[PDB]
Amino acid sequence: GLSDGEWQQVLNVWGKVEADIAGHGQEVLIRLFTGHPETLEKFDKFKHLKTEAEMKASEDLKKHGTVVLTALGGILKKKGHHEAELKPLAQSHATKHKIPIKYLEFISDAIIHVLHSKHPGDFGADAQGAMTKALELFRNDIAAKYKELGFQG
Ligand code: HEM
Repeated sequence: GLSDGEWQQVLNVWGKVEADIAGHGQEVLIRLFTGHPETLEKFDKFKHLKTEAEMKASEDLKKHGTVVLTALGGILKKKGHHEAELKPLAQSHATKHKIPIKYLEFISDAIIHVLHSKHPGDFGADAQGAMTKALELFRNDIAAKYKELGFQG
């Protein structure tokens, strides 16, 4: 669905995320977890964390922050030819972590909140359009693999 024009857009904005990955990673997860509290319970690793504060204090959260965004960057760099790297993830997210497609919706809303918050004024209408689009693409493909595996429908 995306044009090069757009992918350029997508990879420029990713350059902001890369300057401080554990930084963007931490806030993504915190925003996910606070706005959507039910999501925290899918992690036996973070479930203990009631407060936000307590969350921001967590190096383990930060370290996950970095894994999550290191994996997406990888997909994103691939400009849609990502069957190779998304196959593994759709699998583990479906059958083992048992993460509903709607929680991937949420973190996608989260990546966008976080970029405005942290980049107030240099993440324009075009880049937001492009960022939205590659995150939907990521999502539509997991969705295809969830259907297959017959997980939630
Ligand atoms: C932006 C999309 C996401 C990416 C790229 C991603 C990436 C990853 C990676 C690479 C791992 C470890 C490798 C594996 O176990 O497959 C993982 C583990 C996990 N994911 Fe995700 N994730 C994403 C979204 C989510 C969401 C939205 C949830 C649920 C609310 C979730 C739940 C989990 C859990 C519970 C683990 C296991 C961590 C542990 O126990 O060490 N993931 N994630």
